[PDB]
Amino acid sequence: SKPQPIAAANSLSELIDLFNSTSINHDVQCVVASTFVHLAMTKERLSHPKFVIAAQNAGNADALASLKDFGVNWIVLGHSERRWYYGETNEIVADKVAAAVASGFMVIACIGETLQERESGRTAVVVLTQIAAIAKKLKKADWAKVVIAYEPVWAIGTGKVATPQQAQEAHALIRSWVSSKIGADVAGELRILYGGSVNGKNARTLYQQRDVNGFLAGLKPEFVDIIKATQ
Ligand SMILES: O=C(O)CCS(=O)(=O)O
Repeated sequence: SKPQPIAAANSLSELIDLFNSTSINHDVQCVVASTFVHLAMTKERLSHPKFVIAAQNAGNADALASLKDFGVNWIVLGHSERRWYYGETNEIVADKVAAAVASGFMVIACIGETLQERESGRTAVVVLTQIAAIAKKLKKADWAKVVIAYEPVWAIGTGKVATPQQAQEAHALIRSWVSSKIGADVAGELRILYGGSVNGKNARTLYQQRDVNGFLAGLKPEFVDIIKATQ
């Protein structure tokens, strides 16, 4: 059976109110990730015990230490625009992941191919090269602290979701590599989340696929339906 699912979100006061009042009637880890400036309020306000707060993109020893001290134990790293806009390479992302794990963080590590990479049939090579870089900086025990988020760059914010077949093919390819390079025990416990134009309507169908363990989506009222779709 699948490991514990995750639903992560990547008028905020009304939004925190809505989440706080939501009964979630199954086992799922919910995560709200936000920029430094909003962390303090999110932690002050978000009290639902099935939710944790996550930082994003911290890459400095002292910054990570400060976050942990403040009670932040999760972090999202390597998200799409980090790579295609800011210029974080596969190795920079991998180093940030290694540092975070070393500082005691649960890490949602993001990987995914661009439109051209997809169209030219290079999804597998790109995505696997990205995760291999991450794996290079980790030891086996570290994977207990890692969560993989697969997001086709062409599906992020474009309104174009991957089909269930596309998502499943990508997740299975990732899990098979983890199984063979890291170990089948690690593969079986690893959460691989899908992200990119997930909504209330399409999430539950995606979750039905063998290798989908949850979602990364925007912080919006419909995230509640995304949480419900994780079963
Ligand atoms: O933040 C992401 O990872 C996904 C945002 S969206 O594609 O659902 O609009």
